[PDB]
Order: sequence, then C-alpha cells, then structure tokens
Amino acid sequence: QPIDADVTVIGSGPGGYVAAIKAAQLGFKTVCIEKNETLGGTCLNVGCIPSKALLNNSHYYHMAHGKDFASRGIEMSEVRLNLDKMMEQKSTAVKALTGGIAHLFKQNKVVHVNGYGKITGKNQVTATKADGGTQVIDTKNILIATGSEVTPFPGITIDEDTIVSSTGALSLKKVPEKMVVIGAGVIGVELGSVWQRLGADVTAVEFLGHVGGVGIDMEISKNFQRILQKQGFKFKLNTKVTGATKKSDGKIDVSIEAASGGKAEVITCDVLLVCIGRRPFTKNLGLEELGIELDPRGRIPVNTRFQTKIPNIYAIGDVVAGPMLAHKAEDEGIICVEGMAGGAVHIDYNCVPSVIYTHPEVAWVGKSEEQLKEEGIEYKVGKFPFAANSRAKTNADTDGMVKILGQKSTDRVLGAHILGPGAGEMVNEAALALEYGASCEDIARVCHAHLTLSEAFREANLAASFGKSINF
Amino acid sequence: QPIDADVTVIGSGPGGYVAAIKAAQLGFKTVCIEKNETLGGTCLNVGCIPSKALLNNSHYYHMAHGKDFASRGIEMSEVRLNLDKMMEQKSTAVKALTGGIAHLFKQNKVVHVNGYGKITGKNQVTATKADGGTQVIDTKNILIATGSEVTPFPGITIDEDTIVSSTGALSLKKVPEKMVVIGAGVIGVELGSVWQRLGADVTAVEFLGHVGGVGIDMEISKNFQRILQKQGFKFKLNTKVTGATKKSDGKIDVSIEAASGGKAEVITCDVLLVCIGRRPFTKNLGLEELGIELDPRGRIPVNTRFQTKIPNIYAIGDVVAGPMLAHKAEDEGIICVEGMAGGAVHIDYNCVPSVIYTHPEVAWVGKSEEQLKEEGIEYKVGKFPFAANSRAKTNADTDGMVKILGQKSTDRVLGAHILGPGAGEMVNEAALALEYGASCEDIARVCHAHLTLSEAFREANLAASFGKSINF
Ligand SMILES: Cc1cc2nc3c(=O)[nH]c(=O)nc-3n(C[C@H](O)[C@H](O)[C@H](O)COP(=O)(O)OP(=O)(O)OC[C@H]3O[C@@H](n4cnc5c(N)ncnc54)[C@H](O)[C@@H]3O)c2cc1C
Ligand SMILES: Cc1cc2nc3c(=O)[nH]c(=O)nc-3n(C[C@H](O)[C@H](O)[C@H](O)COP(=O)(O)OP(=O)(O)OC[C@H]3O[C@@H](n4cnc5c(N)ncnc54)[C@H](O)[C@@H]3O)c2cc1C
Repeated sequence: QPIDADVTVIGSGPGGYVAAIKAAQLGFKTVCIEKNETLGGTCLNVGCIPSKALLNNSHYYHMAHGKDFASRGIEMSEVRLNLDKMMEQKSTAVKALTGGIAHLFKQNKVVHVNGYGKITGKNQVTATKADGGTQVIDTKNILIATGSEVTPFPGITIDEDTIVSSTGALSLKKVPEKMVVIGAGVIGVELGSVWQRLGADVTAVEFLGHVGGVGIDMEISKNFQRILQKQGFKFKLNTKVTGATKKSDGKIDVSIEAASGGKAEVITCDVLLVCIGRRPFTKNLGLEELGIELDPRGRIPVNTRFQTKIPNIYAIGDVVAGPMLAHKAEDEGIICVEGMAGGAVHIDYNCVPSVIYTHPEVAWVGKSEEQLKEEGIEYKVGKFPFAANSRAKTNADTDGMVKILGQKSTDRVLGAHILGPGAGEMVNEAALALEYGASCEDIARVCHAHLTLSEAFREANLAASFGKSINF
Repeated sequence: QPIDADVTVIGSGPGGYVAAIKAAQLGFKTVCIEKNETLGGTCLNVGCIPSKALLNNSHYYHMAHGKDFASRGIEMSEVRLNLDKMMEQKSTAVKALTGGIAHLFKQNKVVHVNGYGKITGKNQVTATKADGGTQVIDTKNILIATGSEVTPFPGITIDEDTIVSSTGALSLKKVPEKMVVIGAGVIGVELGSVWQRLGADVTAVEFLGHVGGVGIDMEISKNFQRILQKQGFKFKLNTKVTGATKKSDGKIDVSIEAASGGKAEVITCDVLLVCIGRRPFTKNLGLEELGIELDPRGRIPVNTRFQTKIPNIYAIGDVVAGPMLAHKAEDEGIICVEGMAGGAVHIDYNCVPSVIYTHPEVAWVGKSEEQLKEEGIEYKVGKFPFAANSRAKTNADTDGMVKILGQKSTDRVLGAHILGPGAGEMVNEAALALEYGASCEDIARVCHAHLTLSEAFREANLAASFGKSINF
C-alpha cells in the first residue's frame, strides 16, 4: 500500500482542494487527504453553500408572500412555505458541489485518500481509515489545510437539536416560534435573517457595540442594523450571556446581562443558535512531535511563503492567521503551491473583500474610516445613495448607499463600503481597483453600463473626487 | 425676457440633462431646452427605464408562474397576470426618474426652458412653445443633444395600435396571442422576450444572420439564440419584410422573403412590432442655415472636443457617431462640457460596454473574435461555464459562460464577453480592466469574493492566462 507523492495536502476544503488541483496542474504528483464523508470542507458542506441557498430561497419566499409581487402585477391566492422542499433544494446544491470536487480531482489525476491524516515524519503522512485500516504516503512536501471548527461557548453544550450551532441551524426541520442568536457576526446575521423571513421571531445578543463583525465600517454597521430592525430582526447589543439551560418543558432560558455590568435578564426561546466565532482546527495533527508550536489562538505560525518552521511543511487557509473566508483560503492555496514550484509569493489582505449576503447585502474591501483614523491617514469621503441609482429605482429596491474613502492628496482609493442591492458583485470591481492602486477619478471616468447597480459605485467615486455626483 | 447663458443645451435626454448639470456644477450659466412634457428624453420616457422595468417584472412572473419557485419550497395554488398593475409599476418608475431630473435641474440651478429649440444664430437659440410664444437665449456655447427617433419601415405605417414601434410595445393593453417583431437587435430581443414570458407567441424576423445587433461576438450570438429558442422565442434570420396588410379579420399578414431576395411567404400576427433601428434627430434645428452638413446617415460630424464645423457649437449623444447607448451619451456630455472649461476630453468606444437585460443576460466590452481576426491580431481564448460557478449552481441558474480574449504574446485582455446571470454588473469590472490595460494574469490574481458570479470572470481570465482553470 505505499504511495509516493511530491505534495500531500491534508484537508479538502477551499484552501485544500484548490491547492491540490493547482499543484497537479504545476506538474507535481499530488495526494489529498480528507477525513469526512465528502470533499469540500466547511464551505461546501456546512458553510457558504447551504447558507447562501437558504438566504436566496427565503428571500424569494418573502417576495411572493409579501407585498412586492402584488405591486408588479403577479397575483397569487396564497403562498405557503414547504420547508422540506426548500431544504432539499439546499441539499441538491450541496450535493452537486461536493460531488464536483471528486470529479475535478479525477480530471486532474489527483489522488484522493480517505482517512484521518497524521504526519509521522518529515517526508511521511499516514492516513488511518474508519475500520482501523492504514495508508502511508512518502512525500517531499506537506501542505496543512485542516481548516477550522465551531467555537464552543464555555458552559453551554450544543446538542444540535434545540441549542444549535451553524451546522444544525442550517437543517432545522421546522420553523421556530422564537429564536436567539449568540453573536451578531456575519454568520449569525445571515442565519437569523433566513429564519426571520420564514416566520420566526429572532433576537440577536452581541457583546460588542455593532453588528457585522470586525472590519466593518461603523456607519455602514449602524445603517445595516437600522434596516434589519425595520425587517423585524431584534438586537440586544452591549449585553453578555452568562448561561443557558434547557428547561423540562422544552424551552431554553438564556441569561443575559449588560456587558459593562447590570441589567440582568433572562430570555426564553425555542431554538438557540450559538455562533460567536470559529477557531483553527489542529486536533490530532501531532504538531508537538514535529516541533511546530501553535500561537495563543491555535493558529500555525507561518512565513510569507506559507512555510512552517520545517521548510517542507506548509499551512494555509483557516488554520493559519488572517480573515477566515473561503476566497482567502483559496488564494493562499494557489500561491503557496506556486511558491513551492519556485514562483513568487505575495498577498495583500487589505485587498480581501468581505460580503454579507442578507437583503440588503453588505460588502467592503480595504480600510474603514475607523482604521484610517487610527493610522492617522488624511482622507475624503464620497457617498451615493441607491435611491438615486436608476436600476434600484426601476426595481423599487433602494435601501442603502455606496461609501468611498479616498486619499486626501493623491485621490487614491483606500476603501469601498457598499450597503444595498448587488454589494457582493460590486465589491469585486473595488478589489480590482485597489490591486492597481487606482484613484477615485479613475473609476469615475470609466464608462459604466447604464442601468447597472455599479453606477452607484461610479458616482460615489465621482463625489469623492470632484466633490459632487451627477444624479444626487 | 431674453436670457444670457454660457452654455445652452438642446435636449434633456441622458446626454443633454447630464451635460447640463455638469456644466452648471463647473460654473457655467446653463440653459436646457426640452420640447416634450417631461425631462429625460428617450431613455427615461420610452426607452431604457420602462423596458427594463417590464423585463424584471415579467421575469419574476415567469419564476412564480413557472417551475422555479415551486422547486424552492414556495408553493402557490394559482398565479395570474394583472397586466394593468404591471404597467402601473412601469409607469411609477418612469414618473420617479423623470421627476428626479427636474429636481436635479432645480438643485444645480439649471435654467429649464420648455419649447422647441432652434439655432437662430451663432450665439442665439430660440425656443418656440406650444402656444406660439418665443424665448430667445443669447449664449456663448451651444450643445446639440437632440437625440434619436424610431426608423420608419418603408411601406409599413405605424399607428401605435396594432402596428407599433417600441413605444407602443411598451404600453400594450393586452397580451397579444401572436406577435411578430421586425428586427432581432437589442431592443427587439428584449421586448419580444417580455411579451413571450407574458403569454405571447413571438417570432422575430431579422435581416442579418445573427441576433443581438452589430459588434456582438458570433459565438455568443449563436449560443444566446439557442437559449432564447428553447424559451419559446422563434427566429427567422437572413429574412426581410416586404409588406404588411391589416386583414378584414383583424390580424396582420406579414410578407417576408430572404433578405437577399427569394420566394415570398406570409406569416400572420395580432400585433406587429417594428424596431429595425433608430436614427439621429435634427429636424428644424437650423443646421442648414448655419452650414452644418449632415453625414450620409443623418449624424452631425464633430471633432475630438465634439465641436461641429462651427467651433462654439457642439454635438453629443445619439445625434453623433458611436454606439447609440445612454451611458455613451452621458459620458460624451460630461467630457464635452469639461472640454469647454479647458479640460481634457477622452472617450474610448472600445471600452464602452453593451448589455442586453434578457434572462440570461448578455454583456460584452472590447473586441470580438471577428474583430480580432479582421484586424489580424493573434489572440488566445479563455472560457469558463457558469455551470462550474459556485453561485450559479447554488441558485440553480447555470446557462452560459464567460469568454476572455487575450493577446497571444502579451497576455493583455482584448475583450470580455459574458452570457449568463449577472452579466450586466460583471461587464463593468471588465471595463475597468480594459481601462488599465490589465493582463489576464492580473485579473486572475485579484482576490474575488467567494460566492459571487464574478468568480467566473476571474477563472475565465485564469483559463486564458495559465491555460486551465481550477473548477473546470
Ligand atoms: C455557516 C458558514 C458560512 C460561511 N459563509 C462564508 C461565505 O459566505 N464566504 C466566505 O468567504 N466564507 C464563509 N465561511 C467561511 C469558510 O467556510 C471558511 O473560511 C473556509 O471553509 C476555510 O477553508 P479551509 O480549507 O481553510 O478549512 P475547511 O473549509 O474547514 O476545510 C478543512 C477540511 O480538512 C479536513 N480535515 C481537518 N482535519 C483533518 C485531518 N486531521 N486529517 C484529514 N482531514 C482533515 C476537514 O474534514 C475538512 O474537509 C462560512 C463558514 C460557515 C461555518
Ligand atoms: C426601447 C428602448 C430601449 C433602450 N434601452 C437602452 C438600454 O437599456 N441601455 C442603453 O444604454 N440605451 C438604451 N436605449 C437607447 C437610449 O435610449 C439612447 O441611447 C439615449 O436615450 C440617447 O440619449 P440622447 O440624450 O443622446 O438622446 P435622447 O434620449 O433621444 O434625448 C433627446 C431629447 O432631445 C429632445 N429634442 C430633440 N430635438 C429638440 C429640439 N429641437 N428642441 C427641444 N428638444 C429637442 C427630444 O425630445 C428628447 O427629449 C434604448 C432605446 C429604446 C428606444
């Protein structure tokens, strides 16, 4: 059973499976190790894919069940939710995407190994199967892509039945009457918005003073919060959770308090969602025997070439430092594999966008106003509301705005922050501009197609550069 | 009552009203003259705005009335069309956009003169009102933005009742049982697609050998045609219309033959849509008395500052050469007015995008394969199908692809052509790339937000640059 490889990838997540494919394309004999039943890691199985599927489906449910479709001349007697059918469509997307990775591995002649991976030597990886079966691989370089896992709340045991994490919250069998989310981060706000649309009464409790996680612009966060409240999403900010106990009748009691201290309360809910964070996963990887020490938060220290302390062992994705996003792990996998083949390795995390797929969407890349103030950077602001964008008005969906942050002297774009329709696609134009160091005037002078949401992005850059836009 | 002005703009369409606002913001005393009851010209009143409104409205009708919403767990007993309510939604959007132009003229202190403008001298414009009153404007500069009108078909009379132009097709009071469209250009394909979704039996008769107009890539046109045909849109290509007769029964008989000439045939329809094109509009503007001769197609010849043969008289928009598009006219108005203030004037018609708002959408910018072969340019092709895009599969909407055309030696992007979901927004990123002269590798190396349709644009550039993509 011995196999020999040039590169051995542990984990089949976005970082792991993309890194594996690129290595084969570079000419390396490549092996990939996955312990779970399917390829694709967190994002495809319990992450991006199922959550975005329910966000899109719940959004169309809201459009038909509400007043939107009636205003367009689409008349329906009565709209019913079929949660089982909605969940199967989610499952059909997960199944096609997880299955696609195996087909991509086969097309590129990438060897798939089923089992739990352990690095037993400098040039050796051993995969153990479920039955006790064993697989040893002799390889020159190792790439660690073991990813992340849920962060447990100390003193709450998640049973994935009525006190749930992101995984269980994605597969609820019926709509809860009242739901509590622990943490108003990107994950909590998306999942809470799904169940809010489907009929649940959702309240979010957050220790910090804002929604959307770290890196989000504060003005964007407050406006995003006001819009969600108008939808029915409730928030208890600057409040801490002390404990949660499931009562005998079936209702969970969550004890909350003001984060600073005081204002004690207990809230009861049918379903409790705990998503306060994620953390790198290195359990049973045996780093100690290799001498690879973890940082205080559990990450593998790595250098700019994504080498660990041992030159032939690398680490990428959520298991190393940086923002825990799928496209971030996908890029580290590509360049790390390119670096192994002698190529250059460079990545700018300031050019990494973040997207929240609620409705309205939120997206941003680069620096926020708070970051610029802390660094002492002199900047100017350009804003353009979606109420003045022709596509948004024609659609009758005009929440939010585009905010551009530009250098005061050079007019260079330092940050783009979008709240409203089409934020996700729009931030990609912003990332391309930041990669090139483009100015606000540059974007203002590029001819944007009439009746696109991206015209708001152009006009906001015009307001930051010229001082005024045309349509507002 | 004579008025003194620095700039006098004739026409309040996208070129005219944008040029008027920018000139006022630049410090000029500005006057804008409009003969029609509302501001906004063709695009806002009978053009982009009402057609795109009906396109998205009929699209939502097709998903609710069709198989899409039922597969997402959204269950409805009976879906019925209320055409008057749908036309009401269209009219409400037209009224909000035209009214917004009046407010922007008020905010920027644009003098709005209602009436028919005529150039009565080199530095004089005379507006004649409906009641015969006259308003004389003594002005330093004149800007002609008199726009376009529908091209009449020789031997066919349009009454806007059962033989209609685009204007009449936008306000039909009943879904025709059968409709024939003369012209399979961008306008014809959109309007035909709207009425096809609402129940019409639609056939388009096109003189050329492809659908989508001039400049569209042939491979994209053939694939776009195949998808529309499977939706039920029928096409008779390389076919011209020789005549149309209103029969006694109330149905129109359309006589057709091969565009080059051949055996005649008859097809019958309830409503005939004539959109074979549009032509520049300069009627009774006083060009003959000034010495401004028109070109063979009716356009005003202008130099790089958009000046006519008379240096202080300018022309922009649909009345001059170049793509007859709203964002093309808006940009010409901006730079022309900036040139009047001494600034540089630059527009690259190769970087001006084109969008068709069907479902699937079509969008492109730069050069097609035919143009590159015609120019003798050695290029390489990168393609990525939307079937391999994670966002498309999660949505279950995977028609089409992204095709990138790159220079064979320098890897520089020469053209981007998108057929599928979100092409309209995606093309604006492509326009910025062309503006900077980006390479395929540059775009592939920019970090695109995961779960966006724009990832297909990135991977198509990776396929063109490296030779292979990751997920296909
Ligand atoms: C609900 C949810 C929604 C999300 N939505 C988004 C979103 O919209 N956009 C975004 O950018 N990010 C999103 N994320 C984050 C995203 O999923 C992660 O950033 C990404 O999956 C990290 O990829 P990775 O390869 O580094 O780790 P993972 O995706 O976790 O992959 C790790 C893989 O390695 C395997 N593995 C682990 N240890 C071993 C071992 N010892 N031996 C063998 N195999 C092993 C695991 O089984 C797994 O298959 C979301 C996350 C969640 C939970
Ligand atoms: C059905 C349809 C759909 C379209 N969809 C799109 C689309 O999605 N995207 C796109 O980019 N383009 C689209 N177009 C094209 C777009 O409408 C035009 O390119 C654009 O309107 C041109 O702007 P303009 O200012 O040059 O001219 P116009 O819009 O024609 O405006 C000219 C104005 O000047 C006025 N005028 C003329 N002569 C005089 C005079 N002597 N005195 C006073 N007033 C005068 C006219 O009444 C008119 O209001 C569409 C066109 C149609 C017909």
